[PDB]
Amino acid sequence: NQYDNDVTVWSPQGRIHQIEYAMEAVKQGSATVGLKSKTHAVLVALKRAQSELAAHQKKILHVDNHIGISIAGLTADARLLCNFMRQECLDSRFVFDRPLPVSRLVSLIGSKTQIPTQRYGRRPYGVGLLIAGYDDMGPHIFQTCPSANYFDCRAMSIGARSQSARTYLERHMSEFMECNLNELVKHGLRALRETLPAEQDLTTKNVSIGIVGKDLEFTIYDDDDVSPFLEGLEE
Amino acid sequence: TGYDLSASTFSPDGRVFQVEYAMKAVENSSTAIGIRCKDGVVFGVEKLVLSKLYEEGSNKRLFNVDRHVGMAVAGLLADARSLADIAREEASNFRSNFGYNIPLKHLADRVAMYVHAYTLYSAVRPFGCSFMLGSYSVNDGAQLYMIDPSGVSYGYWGCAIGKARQAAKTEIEKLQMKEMTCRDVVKEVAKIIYIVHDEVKDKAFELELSWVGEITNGRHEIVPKDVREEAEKYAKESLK
Amino acid sequence: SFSLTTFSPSGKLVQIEYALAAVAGGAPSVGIKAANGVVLATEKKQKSILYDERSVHKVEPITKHIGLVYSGMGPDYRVLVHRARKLAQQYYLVYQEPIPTAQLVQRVASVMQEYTQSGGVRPFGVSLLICGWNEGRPYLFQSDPSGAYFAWKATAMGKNYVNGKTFLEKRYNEDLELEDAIHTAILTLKESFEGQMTEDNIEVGICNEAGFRRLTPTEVKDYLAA
Amino acid sequence: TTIAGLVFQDGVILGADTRATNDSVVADKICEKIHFIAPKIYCCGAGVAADAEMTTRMAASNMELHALSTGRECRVATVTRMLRQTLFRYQGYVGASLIVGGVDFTGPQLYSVHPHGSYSRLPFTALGSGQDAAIAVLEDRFQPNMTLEAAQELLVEAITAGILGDLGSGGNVDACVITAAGAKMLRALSSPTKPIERSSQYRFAPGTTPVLSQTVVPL
Amino acid sequence: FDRHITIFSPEGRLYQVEYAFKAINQGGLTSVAVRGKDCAVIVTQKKVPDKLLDSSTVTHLFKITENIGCVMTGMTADSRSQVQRARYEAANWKYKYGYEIPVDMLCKRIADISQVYTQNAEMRPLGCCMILIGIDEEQGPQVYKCDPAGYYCGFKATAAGVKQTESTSFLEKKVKKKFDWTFEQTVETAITCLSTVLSIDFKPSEIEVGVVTVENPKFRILTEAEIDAHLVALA
Amino acid sequence: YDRGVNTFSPEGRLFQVEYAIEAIKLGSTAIGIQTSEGVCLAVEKRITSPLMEPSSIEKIVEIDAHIGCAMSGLIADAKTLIDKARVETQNHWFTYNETMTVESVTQAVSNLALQFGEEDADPGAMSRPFGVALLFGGVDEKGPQLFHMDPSGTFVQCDARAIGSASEGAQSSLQEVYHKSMTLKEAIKSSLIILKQVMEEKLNATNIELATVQPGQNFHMFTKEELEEVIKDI
Amino acid sequence: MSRRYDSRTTIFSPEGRLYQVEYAMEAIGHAGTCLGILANDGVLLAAERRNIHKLLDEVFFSEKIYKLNEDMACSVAGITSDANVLTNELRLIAQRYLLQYQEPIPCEQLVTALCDIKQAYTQFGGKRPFGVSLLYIGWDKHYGFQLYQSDPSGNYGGWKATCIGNNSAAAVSMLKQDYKEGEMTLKSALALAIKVLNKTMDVSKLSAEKVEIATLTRENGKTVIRVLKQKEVEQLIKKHEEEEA
Amino acid sequence: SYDRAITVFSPDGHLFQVEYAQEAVKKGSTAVGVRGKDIVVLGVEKKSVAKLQDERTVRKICALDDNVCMAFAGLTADARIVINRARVECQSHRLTVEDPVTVEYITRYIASLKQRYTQSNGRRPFGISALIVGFDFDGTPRLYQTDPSGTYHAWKANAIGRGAKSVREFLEKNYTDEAIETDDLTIKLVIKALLEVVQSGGKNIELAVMRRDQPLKILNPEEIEKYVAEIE
Repeated sequence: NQYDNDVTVWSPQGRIHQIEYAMEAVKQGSATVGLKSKTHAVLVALKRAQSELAAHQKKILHVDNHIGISIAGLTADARLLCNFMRQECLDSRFVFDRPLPVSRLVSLIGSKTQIPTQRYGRRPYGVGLLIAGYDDMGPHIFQTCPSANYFDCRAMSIGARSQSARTYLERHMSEFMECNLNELVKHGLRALRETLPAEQDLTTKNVSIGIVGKDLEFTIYDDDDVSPFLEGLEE
Repeated sequence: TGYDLSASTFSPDGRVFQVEYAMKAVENSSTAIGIRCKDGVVFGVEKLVLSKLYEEGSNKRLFNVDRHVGMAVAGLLADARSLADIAREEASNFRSNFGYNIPLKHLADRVAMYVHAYTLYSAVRPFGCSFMLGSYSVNDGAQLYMIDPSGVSYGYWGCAIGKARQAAKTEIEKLQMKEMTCRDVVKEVAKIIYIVHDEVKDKAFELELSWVGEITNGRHEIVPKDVREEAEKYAKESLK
Repeated sequence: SFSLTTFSPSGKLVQIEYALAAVAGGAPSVGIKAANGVVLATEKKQKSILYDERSVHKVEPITKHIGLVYSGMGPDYRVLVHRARKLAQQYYLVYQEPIPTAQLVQRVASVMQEYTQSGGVRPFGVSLLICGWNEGRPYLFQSDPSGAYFAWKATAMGKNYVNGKTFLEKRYNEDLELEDAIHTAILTLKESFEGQMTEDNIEVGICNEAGFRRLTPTEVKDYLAA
Repeated sequence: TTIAGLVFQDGVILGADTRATNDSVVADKICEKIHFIAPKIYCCGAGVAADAEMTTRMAASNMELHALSTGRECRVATVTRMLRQTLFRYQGYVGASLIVGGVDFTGPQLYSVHPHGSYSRLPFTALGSGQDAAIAVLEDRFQPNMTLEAAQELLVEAITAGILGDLGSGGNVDACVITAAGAKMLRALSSPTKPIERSSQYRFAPGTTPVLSQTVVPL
Repeated sequence: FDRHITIFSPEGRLYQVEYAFKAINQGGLTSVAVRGKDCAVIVTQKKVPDKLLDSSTVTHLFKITENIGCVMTGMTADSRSQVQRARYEAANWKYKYGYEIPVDMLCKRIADISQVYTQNAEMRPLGCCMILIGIDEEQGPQVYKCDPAGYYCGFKATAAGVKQTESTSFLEKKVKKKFDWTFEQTVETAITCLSTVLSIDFKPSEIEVGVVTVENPKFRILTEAEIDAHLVALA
Repeated sequence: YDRGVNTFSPEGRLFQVEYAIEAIKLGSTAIGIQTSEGVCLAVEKRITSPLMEPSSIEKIVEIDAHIGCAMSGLIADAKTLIDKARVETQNHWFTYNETMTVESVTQAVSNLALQFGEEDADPGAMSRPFGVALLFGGVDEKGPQLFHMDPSGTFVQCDARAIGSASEGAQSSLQEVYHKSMTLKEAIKSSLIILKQVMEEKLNATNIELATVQPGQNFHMFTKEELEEVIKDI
Repeated sequence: MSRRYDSRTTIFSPEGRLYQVEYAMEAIGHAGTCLGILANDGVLLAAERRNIHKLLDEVFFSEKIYKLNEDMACSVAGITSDANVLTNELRLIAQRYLLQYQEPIPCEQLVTALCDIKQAYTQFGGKRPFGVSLLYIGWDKHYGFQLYQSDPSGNYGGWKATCIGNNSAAAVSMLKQDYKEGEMTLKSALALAIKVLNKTMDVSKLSAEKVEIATLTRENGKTVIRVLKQKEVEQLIKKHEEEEA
Repeated sequence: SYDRAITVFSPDGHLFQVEYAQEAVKKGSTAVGVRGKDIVVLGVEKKSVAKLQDERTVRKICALDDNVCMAFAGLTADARIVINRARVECQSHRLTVEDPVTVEYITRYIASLKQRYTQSNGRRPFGISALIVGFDFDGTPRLYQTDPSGTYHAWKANAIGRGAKSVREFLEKNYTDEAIETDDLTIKLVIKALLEVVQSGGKNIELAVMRRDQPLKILNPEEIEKYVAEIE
């Protein structure tokens, strides 16, 4: 009623509806999925076009040589926060001269989203993030929330209809560790299929991926390299 | 009525309901307990498994504010990590000021003062998290303090935060915790964790334990997996 | 930061309207300017014997030759005390002379105006009655929270102030010595005050060629003998 | 500029001269120095004239409300902390040399404030250009808790030595007595210099001035 | 409107200031302090609801400085906040005016702090009232009390908390009959005042009593052994 | 009302951003076309009375020599952008000494779209979202390109795009007339066909403005002479 | 900062008017009667006194009449609170003129300078507008004797004769009848103002204490401003008494 | 300080603030101007009452420069701020450029102030709309009107105030290539445009004209009655 007008005012149950409305803003975006092995990490992003004549939007943003991220949420809220993520990673190589640990970057992402919450007049950032990266300890899959909560993950699927993918991620989780780069793409694209409708399924136009690895830096694939990846995969 | 809208506006009975509602949010958080003895202070936390899709070690509920100072928070995780770094800034600025580790009573005061500062202003919101602060030293000894959402600290021989608290506090009163040693106290901590959790609403969980005292040489340290499993087997003697 | 005082549909200020209604129900206070001195007799009532009369005094001097009494809120008055005294300070800083009563009341009444405009702040709840002595001519001024300051030979303020004004209208006239000014100020004070009258219940002070001074309870008891 | 003070058994007396000079010449022969702070607390300035003037003005103004806000007697040590914090705020930019003495609830007390802000408690001292002449006289003949008349004869001779022993010190001697019973001001208590007369007079007859233009405006 | 922020009511009152009064009784405690000839004694109830609660960390008797004692009746969060600022103001007195602040000038600056909260709608007033004691070298012992409104006055004895009129009513029995006030005989009235109204008969471990005397100007809290010596002898 | 410009919906979308796109339906119709021989832009002057001078109405502005622009929606917010849009384009040549890619032109302008807020801002902060939609055409090292932005700041490469009140039926009509290799002059013909259908008035030589950019010719606005030769090919 | 406590005084009415500005002129409408007359040989400004009590002092000068500078003067109708700041600001503005230009300020410049301040507060700042309307008199080197009128909205205009406060429309109606442009001098305008003051004032028994009259004229190259003494006003009462009956 | 957003969007995207600002423009007095060949003529009705108010302070016809003048209809208080700030910037332009100010260069600055102050934090939209008319290089006249929303446009003939649409109906129909051909036709057309809104008008109508490089000249009321004397 009167308690949804701002973030600061607590509900009689001790909840903030504006944070809830920010967490429901992320679920209105595109559905992306990602996973990691004991060696590599693959981020499968679903691209959607505004119209039939319009080209597909870019859901993948390059951050660091070993780091990549997929955005789901308000587009511009991701952009301003992407300028914050890239600045902190550039500051890491500007100061420490090393790739910023992916766990340290996400902790800075939450601190940026904790600032608007406790203050009146500030809106929280309504974009969610699925970020991946490789370091001395191996690849890592991290997820963030507009509530500022962030978790460490083996594999996750965000967006609409993500449970059909997450259920797939639960059954094959045993295989995700020992598969190699070519199989991670096969499991990643087949995991994307469950978030997709029953009509439009898989085309190299609206489907793009990215891969980071042991000695392999993060690389974005679009069409030419994705076409043989889709070949040889049943649905 | 409009009286509970802002924390700066008092109720007709002379109370602030905004601070009260922040306390009700703490009651939904998972249960965390701690006990101090002559040997040190023992920590424990119930970490609920939300899904099997989460990596081991995720959502760590054992917070380390300072080398000799451990912390366990039950409440909003967003305000938890906020105050976590802020409490570390106060301990770091203390060392940058007085050149040693801040005592637990002095640290609990400065942190609680900054919690109460947001209850006065209507342009901000009070913290929705409550936490306990343990410490150990050779001059002071084992000490345990808990800070509520209203920013008031109380000394405790033991405390419980989260959903189930009064039930766990009475179980601690039934036996003397002072003469015990942290090896025997963690046996009771794991025993209480199994009593608090049953299968009704929640599904699965994991035991997160921490020690400070003579065993850890006065430094905040997590319990290893080897001792944790052995400490569970001592509780499995009776629960099972 | 938005102004809490706005114009009513009738043009009056709503906030200052309750400020004047607040000082109308304060502690009864009267004053008289007669001959070479001005008499200030106020009401300090204590609810119990435990109260120490020497700790808190309602009649306070602004400076040697100037003094002030009040009817209204306690807290808002002490804020007026500090700022008016600091204004007399900053006066003596620049001009290095005792401050005239006309200039003292003018710039202090301007402070009352500032909170009828600046936002997030309420107007003062105190109506000040100023006494001063300059160049051999006594001064009796009256200021209210509205910021408009007037001048009076004799007046009344506080609970039942209309009666005190009408009583001095009938009884008081010119050619009254300072001794008669005290005894007239007591008679008009007997009307507004109810109950037994002692030296602790009333706080009296005067201002003359020797400056503003507060009366001790010993000499007040001498005037309680009629 | 010779200013000095002495604490005796029953009180304290602050001496000063009447003469002020600007760098080539005497500005005023009768110019007063000792200022007013509290009825029982008095001070006197030195060094820069306007800086010592304005500083005592802010001191007397701050101490005035402290007497009005407390309603009690003023502490002499309170005056000194006000003076040096102003000197500290400007980092010694103010060249005011101030001596503060008086009688409080504790008793007669004399302090000293250097333009750099350093404060020292002491029974007797002197400040200004002629300070070394008065300090030497007060150092030799001082005795603990002297009689009021004995302290009056000594300090007047101390200022007299500070005058005769300084080029910037002259005129009459203004001594101010402060006792537990009350304070009393003595203006031009000592006048060591008799020759106040002159050997001739100058008068002009009307019409000896070459006036060119003349006009009258009535009022 | 007048009941949300602090502004003049239709009768010229302030309801936010009145609710600050009603916030005092919400503490659930009662304190009393009596001004004696050579002494000043504060008696308050020490509440330890939990067995695990450390008694040494729960104290209602506060020390502003050596010769000044303190006790707080009201919201605990506001109480400890004002005392910290009271120690900031008390030290500012000595750093400025040079000597230990008197109890009258200390209650004045603390009252001026509550005046700023009242006139300004930005900051809310504190729901705690402070009772200060001490001994001035001129007028002797000084016992004062400051409400959240900013009003303070010299009290021969003070009363606060749940019991107010009934606590004062017993204090009227002693002052009207003009009883001799000494160290023990003020402790005789203080314990009897709180015991008869609450129908308890406090034990030495249930209360804490601060004392200051002419011979001992340093404020000190009585030990349970001494309180027991002042209990049985007073029984 | 009872909310800030930063207040989220129960669905999680800003009200101020939603109403910004809804305000473009009140603007002027402009249809851009991307072809292999260049980028074509066309817009109607929308003259409601003979007393007005058509020279004062410029709905097609030139960002750079090879880079054009189109205009719709709110007029007040667009003029503000243009000075910045021109300035950042020259700041590019002032820094890197090269022509800014039209994708970077859309990138620098899209940054200032979202920046709007209330607290924790400067005096140069803007209160309300942009009510303007823009079309950036041009030719660069990659050839002719035509881009579009909305109040939310999203820029997307488009083969053909229409803006304004008639963009609902014009965008659907662009898919019909655009096939494979269709040239600039053929796109100009199809541009006047769709534009004449969507306007309520009659198509005239001085009623609409037509400007095209080519790989071998700088962005050029067709004068009244050439406009009469273009309309007579219908 | 709570947006419920903001009335947003910058809101336009559906007719395009400002509420706080219209409520300001209504408060001025209750102020006492104040008028002025521009005449050939001088300017005349007279006003009544609404506060009447036997214990009043009034040891000062006039009530609603102030002196802006050597060559100018003003009257006051409105809230006496906002009048004190405006009187201070007008004097500050007229003096800041003396800084740069070092000449007596033209009567047109001082008016538009304060009005720019009045409209700035109604434009932004959130502070309430001013509730005082002011009349201005004086002499300048260019236009000579001048009489102006100001409104709290910041609007102003030149006037040969006008009236503000109570009974304003009644005095204006009489100015449209008796006042002779370019004919009646300062002497004839003095008898005319007293006639208008007595007829428009329903309160009987007009006394030298109940009314106030001030004159400003230039004589021998010097601006002469003065306020008629109560005996001098009583002499004018004896003159008008015979005229009246 | 006072910082908040004043002008905010509605469900339809329209701005209630700006719309109410334009309503105050409609209630202003009627002012008109017309571009001639080498000349431009501005005029406004005046509502003076009983020979009381002075005619020196009423003038709504203001000059931004020797070659640029203007007239306004709206709140007379907001116009004095815009006219002053426009003249400060117009001459600051002549500081930056030795050449004079083109009418289009001052119009873009003026309307820009109505853009900023409308959307600025805590500020207020202007309730005025003015005709900025002047002569560009070579002597080509230009006529521009601003908008409280901040938009501006070019006009051969334009009018503002009450009945502004009615005056444009006269202008729209009677303005042809025959119109404003010579000086006698330009003067009559501007007067005949005001003859419809005449209500107890007489001398009260005020007119001004500027010719090539000559400064703005005000046509005295006696010649007004002589030009109104010929209606046939």
